[PDB]
Amino acid sequence: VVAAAEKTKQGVLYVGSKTKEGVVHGVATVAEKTKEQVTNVGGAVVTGVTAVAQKTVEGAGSIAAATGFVKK
Amino acid sequence: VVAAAEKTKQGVLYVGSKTKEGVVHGVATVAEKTKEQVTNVGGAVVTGVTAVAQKTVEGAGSIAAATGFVKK
Amino acid sequence: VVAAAEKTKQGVLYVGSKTKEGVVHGVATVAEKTKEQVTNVGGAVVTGVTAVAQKTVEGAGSIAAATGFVKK
Amino acid sequence: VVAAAEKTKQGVLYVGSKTKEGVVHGVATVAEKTKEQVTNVGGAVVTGVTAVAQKTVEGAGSIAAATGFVKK
Amino acid sequence: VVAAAEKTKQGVLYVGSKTKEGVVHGVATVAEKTKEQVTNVGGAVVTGVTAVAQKTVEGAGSIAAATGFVKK
Amino acid sequence: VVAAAEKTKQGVLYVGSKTKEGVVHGVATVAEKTKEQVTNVGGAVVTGVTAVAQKTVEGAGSIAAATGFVKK
Amino acid sequence: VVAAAEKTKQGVLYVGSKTKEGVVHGVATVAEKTKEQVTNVGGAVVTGVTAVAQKTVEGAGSIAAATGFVKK
Amino acid sequence: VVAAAEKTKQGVLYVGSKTKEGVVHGVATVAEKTKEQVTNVGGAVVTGVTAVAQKTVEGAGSIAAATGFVKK
Amino acid sequence: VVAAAEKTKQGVLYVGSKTKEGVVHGVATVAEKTKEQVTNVGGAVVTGVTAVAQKTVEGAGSIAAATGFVKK
Amino acid sequence: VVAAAEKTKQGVLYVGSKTKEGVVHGVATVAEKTKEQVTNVGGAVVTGVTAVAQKTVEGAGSIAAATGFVKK
Amino acid sequence: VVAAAEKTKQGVLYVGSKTKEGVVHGVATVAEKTKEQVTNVGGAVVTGVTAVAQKTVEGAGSIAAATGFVKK
Amino acid sequence: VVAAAEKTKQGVLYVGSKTKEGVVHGVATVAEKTKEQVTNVGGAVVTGVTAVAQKTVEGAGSIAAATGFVKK
Repeated sequence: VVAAAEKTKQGVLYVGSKTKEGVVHGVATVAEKTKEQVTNVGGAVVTGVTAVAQKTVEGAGSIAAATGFVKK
Repeated sequence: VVAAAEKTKQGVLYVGSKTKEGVVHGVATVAEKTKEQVTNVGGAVVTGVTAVAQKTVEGAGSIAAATGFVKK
Repeated sequence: VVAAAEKTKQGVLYVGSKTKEGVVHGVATVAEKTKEQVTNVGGAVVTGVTAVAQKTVEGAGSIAAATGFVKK
Repeated sequence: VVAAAEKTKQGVLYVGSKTKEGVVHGVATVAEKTKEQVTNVGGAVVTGVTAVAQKTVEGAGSIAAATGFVKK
Repeated sequence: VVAAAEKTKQGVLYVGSKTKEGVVHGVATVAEKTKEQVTNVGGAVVTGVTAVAQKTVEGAGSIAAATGFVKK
Repeated sequence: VVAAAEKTKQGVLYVGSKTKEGVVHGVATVAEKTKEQVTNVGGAVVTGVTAVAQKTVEGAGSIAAATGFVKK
Repeated sequence: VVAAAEKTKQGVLYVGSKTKEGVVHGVATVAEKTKEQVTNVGGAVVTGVTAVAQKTVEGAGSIAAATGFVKK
Repeated sequence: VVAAAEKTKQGVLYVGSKTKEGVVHGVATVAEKTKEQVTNVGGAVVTGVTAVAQKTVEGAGSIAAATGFVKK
Repeated sequence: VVAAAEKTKQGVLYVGSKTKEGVVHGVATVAEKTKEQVTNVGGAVVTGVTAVAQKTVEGAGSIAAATGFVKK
Repeated sequence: VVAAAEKTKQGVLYVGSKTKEGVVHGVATVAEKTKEQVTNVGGAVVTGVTAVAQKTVEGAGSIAAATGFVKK
Repeated sequence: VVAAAEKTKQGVLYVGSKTKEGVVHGVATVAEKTKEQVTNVGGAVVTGVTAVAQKTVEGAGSIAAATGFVKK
Repeated sequence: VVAAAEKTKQGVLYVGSKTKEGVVHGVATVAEKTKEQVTNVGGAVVTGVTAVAQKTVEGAGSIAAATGFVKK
């Protein structure tokens, strides 16, 4: 799990939201009469009513994520 | 799982949303009378009513993600 | 889990949200009559009604995250 | 879990939120008649009604996070 | 868990929030008739009604966090 | 858990919040008829109605945090 | 206009309404660029979303109404 | 306009309304650029979302109403 | 305009209303650029969201109303 | 305008209202750039969100009302 | 305008209101740039959020009202 | 304008109101740039949030009201 990024050197961004009674569920784990529940989050969970990402990377940007699940 | 990115050097973006009673579910795991539940998230879960991504990468951008599930 | 980033050198960003009765749930783990519950968070959970990320990376930016689950 | 970042050298950002009765839940772990509950947080949980991140990284920025769960 | 950052050398940021009856829960662990509850926090929990982070890193900034859970 | 940061050398930031009846809970651990409860905090819990962080790092800034939980 | 009523002496009533977005207009007079408008009401205007009249008359009941319009 | 009523002597009433966003207009007079507007009400205008009249008359009841409009 | 009522002698009433965002207008007179406006009310204007009249008359009851409009 | 009422001698009433954001206008006279406005009220204007009239008349009850409008 | 009432001789009343943000206007006269405004009230204006009238008349009750408007 | 009432001889009343942010206007006269404004009140104006009238008349009760408006 190797990530790399390098940058060498030698307008209008409009979002308009007009909602009414907005119900958002990002990650849900619902049950009844269980014995074991695991919610293993290792990435990126973004939840919103107006979820906006503008100009996220303009240079060197790297993300390295790793998640495991071993029960044996 | 290797990711790499390199950049070497030598307008109007409009989103318009007008909703009413918006119900959003990104990732759901619903059950009843279970014994084991796993919600292994290792990537990228984006949930919204107005989910906008403008000009995400304009330089060097890399994402490396790995997820496993071993039970034996 | 190795992340690296290097940068060497030698407008209007508008978000408009007008909501009413917004209910947001980022990560939920609901059950009834369980024996063991684990909520292992090791990434990045962003929750909002107006979740905005503008110009996040403009230099050298790296994120390295690792999460495990061993039960044996 | 190694993160590195180096930077060597030789506009209007508007967010507008006008909500009414906003209920936000970032991370929830609800149960009934359990025996063991673990809420292991090791990343970054951001919760808000107006969650804004503007110009987060403009220099050298690195984040290294690690979380484990061993039960044997 | 090693993080490093180095920087060598040789506008308007507006957030506007106008809410009414905002209820925010960052991290919650609710149960009934339990035997053991652990809330292990080792990252960064940010909770607010107007949670704003402007110009967080403009120099050398590193964060190294580690959290464990061993029960045997 | 090693963090390092070095920096060598040789606008308007507006946040406006106008809320009414804001209820915020950062970290909560609620139960009933338990035997052992642990709230191990070792990172950074920020809670507010108007939680603002402006120009946090402009020099050399490092944070190293470690938290454990061993029960055997 | 003479009304008379005399009375000499010697169960389940269920109404169930379950609507959604009901718009009712009983009596309307809409115009543009007039010289004279008259709304002479002299009877009985009943307007509702659930307009129910149960067991209105069980004794002596009389209604006498007269309405005129003379312009010459 | 004569009304008379005489009475000489010698169960379950259920109304159930469950609406949502109900807009009611009983009597309206809407115009633009007039010279004279008259709203002569002389009867009975009942306006509601749940307009219920149960067991209105069980004895002697009379109503006499008269309304005129002379302009010459 | 004569009304008379005489009475000589010798259960469950349920109304249930559960609305949401109810807008009621009983009598309205809306205009623009007039010379004379008259709102002559001489009867009975009942306006409500839950307008209920139960067991209004059980004895001797009479109502006499007269309304005029002379302009010449 | 003569009203008379004479009476000679020789249960559960339930109203339940559960609303939210109720806006009521009984009698309105809205205009712009007039020369004369008259609001002659001479009857009975009842305005409410929960307007209930239970057992109004059980004896001798009479109402006599007269309203005029002469302009010449 | 003569009213008379004579009476010669020889249960549970429940109203339940549970509202939220109730705005009530009984009698209104709104204008702009007039020459004369008259609000002649001579009857009975009842305005409320919970306007209840229980057992109003159980004996001899009479109401006589007269209202004039002469301009010549 | 003559009113008379004579009476010759030879339970639970519950009102429950639970509101929040109640705004009530009984009689209003709003304008701008006039020459004469008259608010002639001669009847009965009852304004409240919980306006309750229980057992108003149980004996001899009479009300006589007269209101004039002469301008010539």
